[PDB]
Amino acid sequence: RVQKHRIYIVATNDRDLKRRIRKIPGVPIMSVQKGKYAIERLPGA
Amino acid sequence: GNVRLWRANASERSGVKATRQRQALEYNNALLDRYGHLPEIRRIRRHRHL
Amino acid sequence: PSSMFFEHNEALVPPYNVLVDTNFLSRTVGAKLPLLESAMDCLYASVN
Amino acid sequence: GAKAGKKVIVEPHRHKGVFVARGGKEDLLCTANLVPGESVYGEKRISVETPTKTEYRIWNPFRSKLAAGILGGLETIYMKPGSKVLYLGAASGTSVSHVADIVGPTGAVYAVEFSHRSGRDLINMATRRTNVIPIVEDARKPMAYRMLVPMVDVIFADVAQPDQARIVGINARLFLKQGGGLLISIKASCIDSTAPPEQVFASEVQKLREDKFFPKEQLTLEPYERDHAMVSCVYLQKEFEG
Amino acid sequence: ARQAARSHDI
Amino acid sequence: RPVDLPAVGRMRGAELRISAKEAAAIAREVR
Amino acid sequence: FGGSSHAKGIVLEKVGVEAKQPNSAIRKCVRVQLIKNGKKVTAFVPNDGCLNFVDENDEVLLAGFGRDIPGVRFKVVKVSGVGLLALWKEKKEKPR
Amino acid sequence: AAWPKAEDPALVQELLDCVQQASHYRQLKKGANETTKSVNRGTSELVILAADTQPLSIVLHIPLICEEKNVPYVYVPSKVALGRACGVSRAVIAVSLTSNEASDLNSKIRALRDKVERLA
Amino acid sequence: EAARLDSELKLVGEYGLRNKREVWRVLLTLSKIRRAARILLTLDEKDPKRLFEGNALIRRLVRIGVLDESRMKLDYVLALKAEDFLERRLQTLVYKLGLAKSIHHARVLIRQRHIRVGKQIVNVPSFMVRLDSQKHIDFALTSPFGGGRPGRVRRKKAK
RNA sequence: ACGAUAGUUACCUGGUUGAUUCUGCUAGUCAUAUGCUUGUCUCAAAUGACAAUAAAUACUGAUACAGGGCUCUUUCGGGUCUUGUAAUUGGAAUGAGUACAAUUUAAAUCCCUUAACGAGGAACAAUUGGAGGGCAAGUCUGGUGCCAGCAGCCGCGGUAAUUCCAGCUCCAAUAGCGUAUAUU
Repeated sequence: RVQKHRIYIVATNDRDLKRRIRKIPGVPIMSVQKGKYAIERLPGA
Repeated sequence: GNVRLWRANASERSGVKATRQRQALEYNNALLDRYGHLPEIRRIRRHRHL
Repeated sequence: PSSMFFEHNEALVPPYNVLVDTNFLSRTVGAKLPLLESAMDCLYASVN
Repeated sequence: GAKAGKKVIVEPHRHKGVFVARGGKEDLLCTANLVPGESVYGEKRISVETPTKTEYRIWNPFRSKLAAGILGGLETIYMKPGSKVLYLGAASGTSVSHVADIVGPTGAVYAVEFSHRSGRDLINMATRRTNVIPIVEDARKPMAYRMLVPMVDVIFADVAQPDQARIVGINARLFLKQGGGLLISIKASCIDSTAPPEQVFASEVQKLREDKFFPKEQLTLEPYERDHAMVSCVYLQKEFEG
Repeated sequence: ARQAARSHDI
Repeated sequence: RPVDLPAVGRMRGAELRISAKEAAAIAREVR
Repeated sequence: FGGSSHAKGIVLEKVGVEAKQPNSAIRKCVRVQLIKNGKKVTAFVPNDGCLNFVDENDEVLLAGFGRDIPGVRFKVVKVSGVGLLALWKEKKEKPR
Repeated sequence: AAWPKAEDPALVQELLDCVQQASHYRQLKKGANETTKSVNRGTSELVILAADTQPLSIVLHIPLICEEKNVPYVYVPSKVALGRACGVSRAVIAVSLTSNEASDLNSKIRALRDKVERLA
Repeated sequence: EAARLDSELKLVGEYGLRNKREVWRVLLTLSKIRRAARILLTLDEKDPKRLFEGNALIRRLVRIGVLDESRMKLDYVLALKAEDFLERRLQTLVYKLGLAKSIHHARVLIRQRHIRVGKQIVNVPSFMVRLDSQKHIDFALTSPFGGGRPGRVRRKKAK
């Protein structure tokens, strides 16, 4: 779904999923970091 | 929190049927109602995974 | 894909559409975090 | 430019009906003209004397989004010669003329114009080309020509209306064979001016799947128009025809 | 600690 | 890890132990 | 070493003064004696040209060296209080 | 015949306001022929046509190509007011304001075209 | 990260700023204002603190003019963007108005003192121009394109 | 009423293994030292790169000529169309600086007014890191001949001689940045 549209921000916590989505460009990655949330690849923040 | 929709007649799909199709299925039904008690066919009609 | 400028997405604007993963959801409600409040927190942006 | 009278050749294109005229410095898109030797809108046309009667017509992609999508290279537009083709948005019938030339003297086009004067142009082109029948009424109310449109196979749609998804939903529900093929044109500025157009596209797609389609191809017809997306889908099934 | 490291630098 | 356990302390069966420091840590967060 | 980030030391002997390959690290190595602990160690200079400037019994500042001879942990940074890299770019002269 | 007529309540004034904005931002073509050529080239963001014009067939033939291109066209009841709102010293019956990729006038066009889209 | 770098590079290209230092300045200010917007959403409706702070802030933001006057909602104040902020930047208004042929052209004009806002000359091209002040952007009377003396090179070839 | 008069109306199938396919392969410290670089304006911890504020090192054409220019999943393969040049010319704008004066002030300086000068690169002289490519009548080392490796200001001559990749390429930051250690 992310490949088809390329409009979302994915929130996961598996590093293998993270590798998978990091393979494709232009998608931001959300993961909680046990204190709060943590965004990876969005530039506007 | 689901309302699941199940069929009765565990295999007998809905749809209008062509003549031989329903003759076949009624044929198999009454065929069971004769031979349901043989051990072989009985076990593979009572075998259901739980 | 359209609006894709060299590994940068120019179309991602608030209201941000985010996707929820299972393990994400699990560990977040383990961490007792209000999902939408914490999302609007980290983003500072309106989310669906 | 591609000035008149140049010698070019024509070869088949991979969709049936459409041909490609290539020559010199110019390659361009064309279709067999049914009514030979008579322009539609001052379009350019190509003669050929075969060992007389046969003449083709070029399309402008800048004029018709159908053309632009084909140049972008959609997979398949479902409208083979012989296929009954519903149109939506008979904007004076230019692209409708082109699609009529595709579906040929054995096919059929049923067209919808809502404005009257555009309809005058439309029925004029219908009076010329016999395989297109016009329908001038409101496309939002397919009850208005449910007596007039039989079961068609491909719905083209290019209206600029904000309720576009529910429009095509009802017209599809009344006029499409199981295994329906449709193309639809998306002007993101018309649907939702504020939003990023790719997400606009996505929302359109999800409304269509909500109205029981299955999308199978989608592209921005970019170098011919800004912020429009051609979407190709199927009604009610997965593979195309049946 | 920073004072200790600074002093070692001195 | 089980998701149902609250994080203020540890749980043995239906019993939740909360040390005096954690309730005083809540006494810090309220102020 | 110690707790400091740098160390001052004394050039014993540019061991590897009989070298065949120019940019080999046993060319670029030099034994120094860090002063405060009086200890002999060896360090690398980043470049053979700078090795030409460095001579014996000059006070040497050196630090950590982190990224054919892995294990030398230090790298010389300043000699006689002057920046080796500035000598190497020919910015300053070396006080003797 | 001019059934997409604009109404009184400040709608018309918003039109003239954005018209003057476009005349300043130089994103405006003016007069029937230039409006025609802009919509022929499809560049027009929106098109506004007078209604008090001596016989109206000009601003009736323009909505033909507006219905072809499917561009929002709208009827305004004072061509002299169009001339004043453009800053002409001459009364204009046909105006066409085009779109650019970078402006907030563009957002004004989006709002105005949504309003006329609800209108017609 | 390539998204960060491509993003900032795209921004300086479409608005020829000087550096990522200027970019991150605009970004840190966006972060403050969207953070205040978020805490105002953390308050609830008909809370008078939220009402007063919200109307005051949206008034500030449409008064500088970066918000469109059509929408007045804190959701859109939170949906604001740096493209609008650098559109608000002075030099970009000059290039949009057309006093210069390019964005770098306009920045050079603001450096060597040809354009004025209303009364006064401004040397800095990153001046916050308000909606009320966007009109009175014109050449200096001392500028040769405004009048006065013909200019240095004009003088030297006229000599 | 037709319906199991002893529910045995039970149980009679709990599920190895293997193959294939699709994924997977560090950054902050008001933290100390130190290095490198510093044209303008305000500002100031102890004059000032300790910070902080704003931003120069240039803008726009024309003409000529060349045909490649880029990209990338899948690479002796694909995908996309105007791009360049140490090319030839034309235009303008000038702020640092130079500075008559006037003014400020206990006297000065600074600020604000101010006549006049003040761009063609070989200059009015941007920096700091990182990665890479090209090389000899040169050197060094290894060996079942020409290969390979590291390397290379050193070459036959020649210092008023040379005019060389003629200023090689690319990434980052940019008037600030690097490195060490502690780290977090």
